[PDB]
Amino acid sequence: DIELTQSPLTLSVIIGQPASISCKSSQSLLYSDGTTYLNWLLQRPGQSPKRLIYLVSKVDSGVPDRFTGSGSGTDFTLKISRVEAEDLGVYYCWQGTHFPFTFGSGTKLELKRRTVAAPSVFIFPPSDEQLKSGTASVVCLLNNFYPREAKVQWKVDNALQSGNSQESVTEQDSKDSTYSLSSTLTLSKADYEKHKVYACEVTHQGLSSPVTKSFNRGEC
Amino acid sequence: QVQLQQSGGDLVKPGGSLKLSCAASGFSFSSYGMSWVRQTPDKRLEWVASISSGGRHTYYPDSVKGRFTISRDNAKNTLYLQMSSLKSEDTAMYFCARQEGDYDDWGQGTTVTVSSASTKGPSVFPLAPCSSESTAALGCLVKDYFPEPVTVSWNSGALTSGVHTFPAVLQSSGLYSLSSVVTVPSSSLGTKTYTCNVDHKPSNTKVDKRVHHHHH
Repeated sequence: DIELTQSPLTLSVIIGQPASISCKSSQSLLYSDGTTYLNWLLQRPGQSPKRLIYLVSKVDSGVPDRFTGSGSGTDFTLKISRVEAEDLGVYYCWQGTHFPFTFGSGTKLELKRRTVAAPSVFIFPPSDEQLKSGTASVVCLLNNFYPREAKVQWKVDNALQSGNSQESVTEQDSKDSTYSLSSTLTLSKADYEKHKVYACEVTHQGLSSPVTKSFNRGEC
Repeated sequence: QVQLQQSGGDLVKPGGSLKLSCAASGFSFSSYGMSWVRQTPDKRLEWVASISSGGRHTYYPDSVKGRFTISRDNAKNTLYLQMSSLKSEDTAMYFCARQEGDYDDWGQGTTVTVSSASTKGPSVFPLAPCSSESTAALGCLVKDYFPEPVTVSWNSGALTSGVHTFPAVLQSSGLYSLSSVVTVPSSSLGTKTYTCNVDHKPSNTKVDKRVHHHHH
């Protein structure tokens, strides 16, 4: 089977700078018909793949001239002259000539910002509807921040929490290259009613000092 | 407008069988080869099957040969994938695609989860703060469902700016949970309403939840 290897696996580019993605095939991919059949896909987060370039150098209609495909033989390259907002996502190369059809492992392109963006921090108490079911989830939201590195610490009555929360991070936002993050602290209703102060403490380069958002279970 | 509308996601036991469908419109279906491509949980893409325009030639990689069957109904403009003797390695998002190998168009995808566990529908809970005053946040917590996925929209798709829907996390219980939030200027809270639309096709659960600006 023709193996396709992409490099780099993660691509971080400052907006406006060029980027290059390499796709290397274990065997050459020039068939007969004297035709290419090495293609490039982009998969934007939560979307279906969309073909950008289907041969080596043939750009699909509606794709800006910033995208160009090149190469022949074993090594292939996708180039973006200027990386814009819409170019973020995972890029895949694949060959559709010979069975079995094979894909590269994928290259994730992320945007690099020159300045940091601080998170807006929100805390959400458990709903009355959830408390009736015997569980309490407390949610801490960090909105529109950069860089991705952020530290979220849950505190319940000044006790540092460990092992009872989970984080999820959205993919990079097209508009401003920021991330958002959700952390959920899950407790039983019995445990939740035994404590008063629930706090989420966030450390991030965009914050001058750590910011704590909190509520009191009774005083809400 | 080329359109490939696929069947909903579904849970199948190991060794079980399942038939996926993809309804095409907006192009001459009978003139095109068609394909199935899957995306595994590690996000790798794997070609599954291809079929010629008239259905005479079907193509499979060795990993699925004898287990999967690709077929097509050119009167109904529908493509099928019959799956059998399913393995855990078959868990993936299955895409219907136009062309046998040079995939010019892709469907939205159907998640197939091969496991012994049972289906569970989600509970949908509002997220609202107890209270800077510039931006305000509202949300929906979609808790304890299996298998993936759930889809979330806001105001039936009218609201896209300021929406953050997070990737699902796997809880220790073996159930998934996800949250979706909207961040809006505080002045918007006065006159606008915010409703999250949650869909979990594997359990036929559809919920619309209007989230109130204050906690009760």
